[PDB]
Amino acid sequence: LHKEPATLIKAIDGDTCKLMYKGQPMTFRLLLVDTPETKHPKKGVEKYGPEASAFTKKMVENAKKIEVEFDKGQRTDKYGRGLAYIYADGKMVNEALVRQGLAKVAYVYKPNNTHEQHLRKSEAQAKKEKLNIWS
Ligand SMILES: Cc1cn([C@H]2C[C@H](OP(=O)(O)O)[C@@H](COP(=O)(O)O)O2)c(=O)[nH]c1=O
Ligand SMILES: [Ca+2]
Repeated sequence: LHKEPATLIKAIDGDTCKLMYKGQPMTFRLLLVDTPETKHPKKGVEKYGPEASAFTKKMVENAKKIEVEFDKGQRTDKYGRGLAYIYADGKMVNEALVRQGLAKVAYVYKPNNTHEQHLRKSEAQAKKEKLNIWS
């Protein structure tokens, strides 16, 4: 895996954002995780959804540097969203959210799962501490 620079364009929710990547604006969806819905009517505003959005927004807007790290499989999902691990000043947003109990490890599709065990150990810790989603 290799990290590449990106420039924040707009934070959308806990797990989706818009970034300028390789010269063009693209919406990215965080790999291996799922923050609660705050948009789609079929799910409604789920608990911790607004919390997850806020955590992400703060984290990416206050960063000096943002980097995207694609995994080894497909780089986009069916909606044309970039699939990656996003780092804010060297800290992985995907893991950060899981650690706070603001996201669950989900959508584990091989071979896009390099950081699965890392994120899982952080989720176990959040559960163990009964944080947010786990309370
Ligand atoms: C994170 C991720 C999401 N997705 C898909 C699965 C879901 O499709 P469906 O929309 O058919 O359920 C949707 C979940 O994203 P959201 O959490 O943004 O909804 O995006 C992938 O294709 N691969 C992934 O790695
Ligand atoms: Ca989501």
